[PDB]
This record gives sequence, C-alpha cells and structure tokens, in this order.
Amino acid sequence: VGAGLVPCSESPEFIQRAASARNTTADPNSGQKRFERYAQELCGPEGLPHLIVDGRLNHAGDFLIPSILFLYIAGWIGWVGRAYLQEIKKRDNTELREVIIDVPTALPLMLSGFTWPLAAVKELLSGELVAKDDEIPVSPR
Amino acid sequence: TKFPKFSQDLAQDPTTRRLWYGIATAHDFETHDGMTEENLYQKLFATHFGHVAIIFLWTSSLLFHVAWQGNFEQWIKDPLNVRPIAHAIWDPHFGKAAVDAFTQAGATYPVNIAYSGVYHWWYTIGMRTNNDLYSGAVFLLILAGVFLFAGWLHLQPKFRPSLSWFKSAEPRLNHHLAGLFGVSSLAWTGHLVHVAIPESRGQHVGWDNFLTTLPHPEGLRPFFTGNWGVYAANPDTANHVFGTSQGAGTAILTFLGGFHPQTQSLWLTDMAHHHLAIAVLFIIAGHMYRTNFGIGHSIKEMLNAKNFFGTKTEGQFNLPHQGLYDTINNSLHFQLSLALAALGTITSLVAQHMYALPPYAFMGQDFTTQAALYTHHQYIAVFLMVGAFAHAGIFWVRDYDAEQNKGNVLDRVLQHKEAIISHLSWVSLFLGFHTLGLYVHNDVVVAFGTPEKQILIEPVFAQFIQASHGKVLYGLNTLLSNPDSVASTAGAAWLPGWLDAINNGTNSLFLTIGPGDFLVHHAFALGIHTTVLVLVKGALDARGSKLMPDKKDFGYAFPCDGPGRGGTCDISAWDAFYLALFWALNTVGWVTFYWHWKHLGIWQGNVAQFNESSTYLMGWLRDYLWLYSAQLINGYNPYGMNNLSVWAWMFLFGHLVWATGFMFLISWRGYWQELIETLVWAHERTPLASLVRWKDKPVAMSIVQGRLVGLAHFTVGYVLTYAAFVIASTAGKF
Amino acid sequence: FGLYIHNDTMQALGRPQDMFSDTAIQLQPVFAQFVQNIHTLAPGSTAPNALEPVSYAFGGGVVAVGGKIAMMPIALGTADFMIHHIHAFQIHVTVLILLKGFLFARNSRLIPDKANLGFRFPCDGPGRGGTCQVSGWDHVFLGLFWMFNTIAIAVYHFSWKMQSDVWGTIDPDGTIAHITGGNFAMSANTINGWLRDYQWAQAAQVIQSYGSALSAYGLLFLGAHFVWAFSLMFLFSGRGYWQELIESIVWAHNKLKVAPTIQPRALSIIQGRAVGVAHYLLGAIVTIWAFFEARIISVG
Amino acid sequence: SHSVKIYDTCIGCTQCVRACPTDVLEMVPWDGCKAGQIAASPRTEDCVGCKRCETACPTDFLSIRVYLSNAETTRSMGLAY
Amino acid sequence: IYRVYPNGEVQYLHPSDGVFPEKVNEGRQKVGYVDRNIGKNPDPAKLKFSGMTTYNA
Amino acid sequence: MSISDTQVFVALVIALIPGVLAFRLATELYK
Amino acid sequence: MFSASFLPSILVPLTGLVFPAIAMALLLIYVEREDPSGI
Ligand SMILES: CC1=C(C/C=C(\C)CCC[C@H](C)CCC[C@H](C)CCCC(C)C)C(=O)c2ccccc2C1=O
Ligand code: SF4
Ligand code: SF4
Repeated sequence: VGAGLVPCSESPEFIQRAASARNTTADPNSGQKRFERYAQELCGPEGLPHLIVDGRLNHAGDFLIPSILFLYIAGWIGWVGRAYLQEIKKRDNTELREVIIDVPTALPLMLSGFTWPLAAVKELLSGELVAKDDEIPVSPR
Repeated sequence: TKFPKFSQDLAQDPTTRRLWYGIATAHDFETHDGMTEENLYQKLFATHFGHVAIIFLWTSSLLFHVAWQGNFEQWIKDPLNVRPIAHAIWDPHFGKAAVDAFTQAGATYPVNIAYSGVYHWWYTIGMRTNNDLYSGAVFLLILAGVFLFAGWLHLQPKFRPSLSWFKSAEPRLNHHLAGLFGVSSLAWTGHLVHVAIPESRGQHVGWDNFLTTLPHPEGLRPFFTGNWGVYAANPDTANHVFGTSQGAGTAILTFLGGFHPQTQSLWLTDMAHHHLAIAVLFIIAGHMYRTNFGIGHSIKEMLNAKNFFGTKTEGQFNLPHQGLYDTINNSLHFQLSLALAALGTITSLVAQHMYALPPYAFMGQDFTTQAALYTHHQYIAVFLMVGAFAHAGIFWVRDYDAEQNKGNVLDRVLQHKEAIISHLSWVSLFLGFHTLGLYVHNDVVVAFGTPEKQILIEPVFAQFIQASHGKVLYGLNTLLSNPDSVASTAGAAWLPGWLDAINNGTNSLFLTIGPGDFLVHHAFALGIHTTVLVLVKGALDARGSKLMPDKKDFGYAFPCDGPGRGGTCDISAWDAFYLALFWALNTVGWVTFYWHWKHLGIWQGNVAQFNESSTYLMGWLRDYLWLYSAQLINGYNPYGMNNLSVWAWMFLFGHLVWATGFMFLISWRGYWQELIETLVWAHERTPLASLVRWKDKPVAMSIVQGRLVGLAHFTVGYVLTYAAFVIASTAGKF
Repeated sequence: FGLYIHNDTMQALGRPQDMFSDTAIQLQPVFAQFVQNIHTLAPGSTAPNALEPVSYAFGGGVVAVGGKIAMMPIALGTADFMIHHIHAFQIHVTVLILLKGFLFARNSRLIPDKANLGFRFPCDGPGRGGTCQVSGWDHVFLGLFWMFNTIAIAVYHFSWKMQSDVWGTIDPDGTIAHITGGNFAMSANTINGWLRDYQWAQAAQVIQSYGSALSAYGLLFLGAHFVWAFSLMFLFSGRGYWQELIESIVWAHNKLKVAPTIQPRALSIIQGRAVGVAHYLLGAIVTIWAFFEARIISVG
Repeated sequence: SHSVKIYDTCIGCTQCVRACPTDVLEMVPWDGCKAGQIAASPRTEDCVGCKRCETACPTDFLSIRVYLSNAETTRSMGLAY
Repeated sequence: IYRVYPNGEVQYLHPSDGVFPEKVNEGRQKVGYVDRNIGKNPDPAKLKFSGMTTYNA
Repeated sequence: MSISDTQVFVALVIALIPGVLAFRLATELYK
Repeated sequence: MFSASFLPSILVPLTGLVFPAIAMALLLIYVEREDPSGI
C-alpha cells in the first residue's frame, strides 16, 4: 500500500471534496455517506482512491469476492446453456425448436443449475466433458 | 520482345496495364524468363555492392553539404543555443517572409534548419573545422567509386565465384562475427584513445602529430607487464569541460558508470572499455565453429546429434530437429525473414535506449531532435517486422518440401496451429472487451458529476522492479534499496556514481507511474496481439484453407474465387498484409503519442494533466489534441505568415492524400470501365482532333494494383501529418 | 475547386493580391443582385393593392423586435459565387451517377444480360478484369454518399451565414451586433480558414458543455465517432477471412461439445456493404446534429 | 487464353456446357461412370473469366476448374473497340 | 453465326452440332486429356527450372 | 574557414571515377 | 552569400526540368521499340 499514497481518512483534499460532495440521488446524505464509506481505502495527491490487489487483507475482499461472484454466475449460465443444447438434440426436431424455445422444458434446466461447479468436477474426473481428437470429425486443413 | 524482355509473355498485350505490370516485376528476379541459380547469385552479389555504394554516396552527400554552407563552428562556440544548418534554399515561387524568417546564425542567405543531429555526434567523435569533413567527403567518395568498380570486376568471366563458394557458411560466419566488427570495434577503440579522448580533453591531434605523441604517459608500461590499473589512472575531475582542460584527467580505461556531470551522457572511457570488451569477446567467439582446417563445431551436424549418455534424445532439449538445416541454406526468404525480424527488434530496442542513456553531449536539452529521432526509428521499425512476417509467408509457398521434414518440429507445429490461433483470438477478445469496459465505466461515471464512483487501478509490479533495481523513492529496502542484502556489495565496482544518478530521478531515468500507464500498456498488449494474430493467420493460410485448400498452387497472387458462397474476395494470402499494416499503424500511433504526452508533461514538470485526464477519453482528445495546434495552425492566415506556413501545408496535403486513399479503396473496378467506353467513343467522332491515335489502347486499372495504390495513398497520408504535428509542437512549446 | 485551392496557395504564399474577394481580383454575381433589386420596389406598380414587400431579405427595412433580429436584407458579395457553383457541381455529379445507373440498367456495352439477370446482384465474376459493383443500387450507394456531401455543406453554409450576418443582438439604435461578426468576407475563401473559423466556434463549448445541472447531457458526439470507424471497417474488408475465422471458432466449440446446430455463416457482401453504409450515415448525421444542437443551446 | 482444368467427378448432367456462353466445352466419349461422355475444353482461346460454368456444376467439389492465366489479349479481354 | 476476318473472309465456328445440343455425337474429337484427381498436385520445389504447367506429371 | 575553386575541384573528381563507374555498373545488366 | 560562386543560382532548372524531359522522352521511345534490337 506504498507508492506514496495517503490514507483516504486523513487526506485533506479528500474531505475538502467531501464537504460540498454533490449528493447524487434523492437523499441528502447520499454524497457524504459515500465519502464516509471511502475512509477504508488510501487516497493520493489526486484525492481519489487507488485499489490494491494482492490478497493482502488491507484490500483483499475489495476485489476477491466480486471475482468469485462473477465466476459463480458465469459458470451457471454457461452450464445451463450447454445442458439445454445437449438436451435439445434428443428430440429429432432440432432446428425447428432452435428458434422456438420449449418453455416447459427450458425452465427446469435453468432452475437446476444449483450445483454446477462440483458436478462439473465430476464430469471432469469421469471425463464427460471432452470428445476425442479424432472422434470429433471437424476436418482442419 | 524489347519491353519487357525479362518476360517474353508480358510484351504480348496492347493494354496500358503492360507498363503498370512492367515496373512491378523488374526486381523479382527468379520470376524472369531463363535464369538459373548462379546467375541470380552473382548479380545479387553485384547489386548488393551497388546498394552499399549508394549508401556511401548518401553519407558523402549530407556531410559535404553541411561542410559547404553550415555553421558547425558557430555551433562549436555556443553549442547549447546555436542551431545547426541543413543546406541552402532556392525557389523562385517562394513567399515573402520566408527570406525574412530564415536568415539567422549570422547568415545572409536563406538557410535551412537541420534536425537530424549530425553536429552533436560528429563533434563527439572529435571534429573541429570545415576542412575535416571536407576531406572526409573527398575520400569516402573515392571509396564508393572503388567499391563500384569492385562490383564491376566480378562480372567478368575469370572472376565468377562458385555456387559452392556461396553455400559454405562457417567461413562467412567466422569472418563476419570476428573480422567484420570485432577487429573493427578494435580499430574504433584505437581511434578513440588516439584521437577522440584527446579532442575531448582539448588537445589537437592531426594526421601527423599522432605518430610521435602518446595516449598515456604511463603508456606501454602495462602493455606487457600486466598492471592494467595504471592506465586506470587519475580519472577526469568533477568539473572537467570537454574540449578544454579545466580539471582534466589522464585515465584511458575507466568504469565510472552513470553519467558525466556536464554532458549528462555516457562517459567516454566507459565507452572505450566497453568496445574493447565486446571486440575481444567476439574474437574469442570467432574460432567457435569448424572451418576447412579440421577442428571445431560442424553446425549442420552439431544438431545432428541424437545420442548422449545412453538416453539417446529426440534432439537438443529432446525435440526433433533433423533435416531443416539445409533449408536455411536452401531458401533465401528464410534468412531474409530472420534478418528482418532481428533488425526490427534491435531497432526498437535502440529507440528505447536513447531517451534515458544520452550517448552524445547536449542530447537531453534539445527536445525536438531526439523526439523526431525516436519516432522516426520506431516507425522504421514497425513495418520492418511486417516485412519479416510477409517473407515468412511467401517462404511457406515457394520454399518448402514435405517429405524432407516429415515428422520434425515444423510439422508438429502445423499439427496444432488450431489451438494457437483460437487461444490468441481468445486473449485478444478478452483484453479488448475489458479495457473498453473499464474505459466506458470511467466515461459514464464522470459523465454524472461524481468521479469517486469510478475505478482507479494501481500498478505495483513495475514499482517493485523499479525499487528492486535500486530505487529508493518508494522505500522498500530490497536489492540496492536494502544496502545490506547479500547483493548489496556488487553490481558495477563504481555503483556510487550510478546511485547518485538514479536517485537523481530528475532526468529521464525510470520516472514514477500511475493508473494510466496500466491502461495504455494493456492497450499495447492488445495491439500487438491482434497484429500477430492476423499475420500468423495469413502465414498459416499461405498453403490453403478449409473452404479453399487449393490456393497453394494458385500462388502468392490474386486469387479471388468468384462468388461461390456469398463471395470469397480477399483470400489471397496478403489480403492479411493490408489488414496487418492498418493494425500496425494504429498501434505505433498509440505508443508514440503515449511517449509524447509523457515527456511533454515531464518537460515543465506539470504531470497533473496526464494523470488527471488519462482515465476517460474525453480528456485524451481535449487536453493534447487542440491545446497545442493554435501554436501551429496560424502559421499562415489572412493577416500574416511565419516560419510554419510550410508545415500547415504539410498538414493539409497529408489530409488530401488520405481521403484520396479512401476513394481508391471503396469504389471498385466494375464502374470505372463503363464510362471509359463512352469516353473512347468521343475521340473517334469529333473532328479536328481525330488526327492523333493511341500509342496503346487504354483500359481501367487492375484490382490488385487498385488495392496497392489505395494502401500507398493511405500510408503516405498518415505519415506526413503526424510528423509535421510532432516537430512543430516540440519546437513551438519547448 | 482548383480555383479555390489556387487562392489557398496564394494566401499561403505571401501573394495576397492574387486573392479573389472584393479586396482583390474581382467577380460579382450581378444577376442575383439585379433580380433582388427588381424585387425590392415591387409594390405600388406590380403590387398596387399591396403594402410591404413580400420579404425583407431582398429589400425594405430591417424588421426586428427587442434586442433581437427578425429579418434584415442579405448581402451577396464574392464568396457566394464559388459556393453556389460547387452546389451546382455536386448536384451535377449526383445526377450523373443516378442517371447513369438509370440508362445503363438493362444493357451495358459489355453486360447484355443485366435486366436478364436482375438489379440486386454483386458481380459477374472476374471477367474482363473486374466487374464487381455493376448493379444499379450500388450506383445509388455512391449517389447517396454524394448527396450526403451536398446537403452537409449546404447546411454548413446556411447556418454560418444566418449566424454571421443575419442573427445576433440589437441596440436601441437598431444596431445589429451579429453573433460572429461577418466572417465570410474574412475567411470563407481558403480551406484552412474554413476549419478554423467554423468548428472552433462549433465545438469550443461541447468539450466543457457538461458538468452541472442544466448541462449534464454528455452528448454522444464523443460516441458517434466510434460507430463511424466501426462502419468503415465493414467497407474495406472482404468476407472469406471472416468465414475462415468463423470455421476456427466452430472447431473449438465442437471440441467442447457446444456446437450450435444452426451453422453460422458470414454475411453476404451486399449485406455487409449495406450495414457499412448504414452505420456510416448514422454516425455522421448523429455527429452533426449534436454539433449544432449544442451550438444553439450556447446562444438560445 | 486462360487455362481450363478437368477432373473425374463429372457426373454428366451437362449444366456447364449449357451455361458457358463462350463455346469452350464439349462432352468427349468416356467409359468410367454412367456418363459415357465427359466434359472438356477444346477451345480455350475464347475463355472469358466469367466462370459461370462451375456454378452450374452440381458435383461435390465441382468437377471443372479454371486456372486464370496471365496471357490476355483483345479476345480474352473482350472489347468491342 | 459467322466470324469475319479483316480481309473479308469468314469463319464457320458454329452451329457445329445442328442445334448446339453440346452433348450428342457418334464418336468425338480427341486432342489433349487429363483424367486425374487433385490430391496429388504439382509442386513448386519439385517442378522447377522450366515453364510447364499443372498437368504434366 | 570556408572554401574556394577547390569546390569546383571536388566536383571535378566526380563524373569520371564515380560517374562512368556507376554507368558501367548500371549498363551491365542489359537494359 | 558565401565563398562559393553563382552555381546554386542556376543549376537546378536543367536538373529540375530538362533532364526529366529527356529522361521521359527516351523512356517513352524505348517502351515502343521494334524487334529484336533496342537502345
Ligand atoms: C479512380 C479509379 C480507377 C481509374 C484510374 C485510372 C484510370 C488511372 C488514372 C489515370 C492516370 C493515373 C492519371 C495520371 C495522368 C498524369 C497527369 C500524366 C502524367 C504525366 C506527367 C508526369 C507530366 C480504376 O481503374 C479503379 C480500379 C479498381 C478500383 C478502384 C479504381 C478507382 O478508384
Ligand atoms: S462438370 Fe458439371 S455440368 Fe459438366 S458434365 Fe460434369 S456434372 Fe455435368
Ligand atoms: S469463364 Fe467459365 S464459362 Fe466462361 S469461357 Fe471460361 S470456363 Fe467457360
């Protein structure tokens, strides 16, 4: 947290901005409150805070858990999409329904993405995620 | 059959395109009709000779001209202020204030300012008077002429080298890497200690007095006794002035390191010791291979080693290498590509080791010169590499045999090219998406009046490497910031002066950084990533595609393959080259403007604007785009003129050719022929002018030629304006 | 145009006597002046049962209200000449393109099957060299580019004149203090002046026109350039390249068992041309309306 | 003029011979498949580069190809003037 | 349909098969043949120092 | 200092050695 | 001016104008030559 960066608590220009900090929304405490919420980080001569990313508990949670949340949701959406696609093909109405979504079937697949990570891990160990270099017949060259 | 003779075919067509195609093949030799290898080899020998000859002529040109009508000595007297001279000016069409805004440095004729900067380098080499470079021109001229004649001689029958004489490599290897520059840097070192250092210390040593006077009073003592510290005698003092003796020195080979407190440049004795080091190092590197004599390393069979210590190998590092070492001796495009890539890389490195390590005196203070040189060299560098990639691509079609390389490392690369290009596309998409998202983040958040709701990153890896090299600014006490670690008693044996220098980060020596640098550096990453992407795509399609595999036989040529599926235009193996050229131009523009803004803020120390408006792009186009142009835009106007009118003309000329490029690029050859018909219809039927007729029946342009001319117009338009802008700004703001 | 750039060079060449305005080499559109004149004194004789002239830009008194102009007579000096003439120029070339496609629609001197084949088709193979863009709606493509130029410079001219010598403020003496100060007689004769003395005024606030209550509308002029470059990307490039990149991404997706059944295929060249020209026009017109909207807000 | 290239995949539907407006094809007697007469180019000198022919070839990887040469003339360029 | 030379002399290219059916005859002309697939194609480095085309194997 | 007719001299060294030497090195390759 | 003679006054036009003239004239008559000789 070095590099010549003053704490946002005691950076004079920080509170200087905080004084007439333009309260954005329809509540008078909007601006001031957020500046109060910006005492944990450490400002600089620009008067605005920089973010440190190291796992260092000074700013660890301020970047780690959002990353993990994104991984959660991206895994969910990718998993349910792939599962839906795999399911459609066992109907022999393939491209008919490619544009007409079968809602009574599209729902439970979406609702059943609860345990995507570890299940995916299983498909990794079972090897249920990849087809074989030559079995996949998509010809290169 | 006269023109063009080198192709009996092309002289059988009554369309003006003949001429157009007549002058786009005269330098593609192996495509001419009827010339086997040794013909090509020998005439390439001669033509390369001619190339270096005209290089010598160019050098003589510039040097004699500055010897004629310059102020080199008037630049000796008052160096840091007097401006150099390019040459005379002579044009009847000229303006009025031109003569009125040109004659300076005591001159009465229309002098032309100089910017390349040969004065500093030359005086650094130790020149004093006009006659010096007068004679210099006079003799390298005869050198050029003799070299030309040498080129002529080997054309005679009894002086025709052998193809085997060309294939044998190791002699050329040793002779070059030892006897081309090793001995040559030795000779330069001799010129340094005999002439350069004396002239630096104020003593004049001509072409006659050098025979009797010494480099060092202790000279020849450590010659053959081995106390080389004696030549490392009293170094130059802390007040010495070049060309003078105020606090002089009597040391020949020093290792002071850092800078000289007056010229803020590299020390000359460090230079001499450096050159000596690399000279002897290349000489010991000289005898490294095997010659015709019977010892050493047989290159074409060293890597023909598939056994050692029982466990045989697959090759060195345990990978196949058998059968390709003839190719580097078979093909020429291969060696050409390697050389081009190498050259471009080291040129970029050169362009990087200039603005921090001033090699010559007065380099740092004179901004315009070094700035122009930096962007000049980097621009030279960029598409120099594109040449390497293009010749790699053309090698892939012409010079390649299949069975000779069955199963070696090359084929194992081709077998998995797919994952390569896929992951490359992946990283490009990722970096682009996220950098643009963060940018637009900043834009909208600041577009609401609250900047605190906006993200600021902070790079620390470069901070760590900065302190770890020995920077103390950040106070981490690691690796020469820790003056007590294990390596804290090492480095240079004269690291105190280096430490005084680097601690004094007041000059251009590893300046601090912030979030913006994080941003733009990721932008560079993206740029080169997509550039190499398109280039390698074209390269690895030089043979054929999934939906067009035949093209290997169609050639590095036009093929269009008319509208089979929606069309197949731009599939011709250097369609990729155009795209790559665009993707390189914008990249180099990004980087050079980054450098420009950085150093501009460093000039007057006001770094606030950069760090303050680097986040959102409004700041980018508002703080530096038009906030420096009124200093240039009014070079001429309805009220007066300046010494910049020519530069505004530069601007506008460039813009014009730029848009002309668009004209050539968009419209295509299915419309520019219908009206040529009716326009031929005219001459046939008007009277008093139907007398004359056609040298040759005119038709519309060609497709590939249209693409080429459009690209040329675009690139020339891009080049000019930016140069004018940069030099005008630097010389107008300081 | 070459006359224009000739005068440009002369001004940049310290030869100002070779300029073409009133203070230099002469040319005066007498026809417009005389028609306006014969319009000035119309009532009484041509219009007996009529009280005032039809307008006040031809002739009459400067009609106004407050310190705010309503209508004053308009002056036609030297700069009018080349402006009207380049108007006519571009209209001529536009008609040229469109009528050319019109006549050479069914049969060309080389293609006798056009109407026998259609009017919306890309090309006819690399015969006779090239033949791409031989339909008619590509003629109208080029034509719409040109009419874009026409109308753009037309609105430039109109706005600049009616803010330079028609509009401003007024004093108790009827003293019309115009907004700009009559800049045509000064700079609307050379190219470098045309960029200086128009867009310096047309943008010098949009840079800072954001940042308060009745300013916060950060306009998408900063935003339209992006769509413009993204536009021009579609024009310069073919399609086979995109098709091959598509096939590679398909290979990867098929390796991970996510291959979309409906097989993607790249755009057809006419489709790509259409989307390119559409995005081009959109970006340009968005840019310009942002320009003069904010410019009027700076005075209205 | 330009060069023409023939293969074995000619099924013999003969849609190309009815498509080329330049009289550069003919079905010479063959034996291999049910075709018995395979297309070929006897009169290359009038080739035009329109290549409407292979667009009329239905065979997978259409049986005819045209290698577009470089020895063009007033005939291969097709000018009425 | 008749081609004419500059001298005023004429050529009779077509009709050569009556109604231009382009496939019917009892035996036909024979000049030049290439009945070979593409998988084995001509090569740059193998075919060199001459000016023949993609056909002679 | 600066120079005199000696510049006509340095002009005279050209047009025989470099001039026709380059002329021959050009015309060697059969226009 | 300086210690040189008039030369920079008039030696540009011939290089500027007449030498290009003969260059292009000779070139054009070259690109129409008969067979099989040519200079
Ligand atoms: C304009 C244009 C043409 C027409 C261009 C032509 C016909 C060439 C222009 C004619 C010459 C080059 C004009 C120059 C003539 C000089 C004035 C004569 C030189 C003599 C001086 C040196 C004295 C094409 O053929 C074409 C083809 C494919 C895509 C785009 C285009 C395209 O945009
Ligand atoms: S090439 Fe096509 S049209 Fe000709 S014979 Fe074969 S299948 Fe029939
Ligand atoms: S372009 Fe095609 S259809 Fe026309 S003559 Fe040639 S091969 Fe026959």
